[PDB]
Amino acid sequence: GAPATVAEQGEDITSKKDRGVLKIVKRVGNGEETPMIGDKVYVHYKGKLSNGKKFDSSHDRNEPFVFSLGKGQVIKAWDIGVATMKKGEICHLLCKPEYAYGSAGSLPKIPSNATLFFEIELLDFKG
Repeated sequence: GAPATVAEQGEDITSKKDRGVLKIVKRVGNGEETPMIGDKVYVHYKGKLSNGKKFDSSHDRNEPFVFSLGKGQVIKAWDIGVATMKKGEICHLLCKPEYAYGSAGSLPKIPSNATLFFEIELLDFKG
């Protein structure tokens, strides 16, 4: 639910504390278990524009999005967000354009200066 709640109540998980990435845990992850930079991460996810319209989802293909954590292969908010996640955890990220696609956007999906809302589930990670 509610991007306005992530805004009001979320945790600022940026080192800068500029509120560019804000998080709320929706399901508590298992172990106190998290990837490190370089680990292979498998996520399921949904991306909404702040008009609620969904621009991209791993549930459309039914295919986990896989990547190397911490290597800039994804937007900054994901390298950041996912590094704070435990295995099995679902969270909600409100992300400022600064940590997403800036004032360039990623057309045609994402217009310029867009605040993005993600639901990311960390399914698994490997070394």
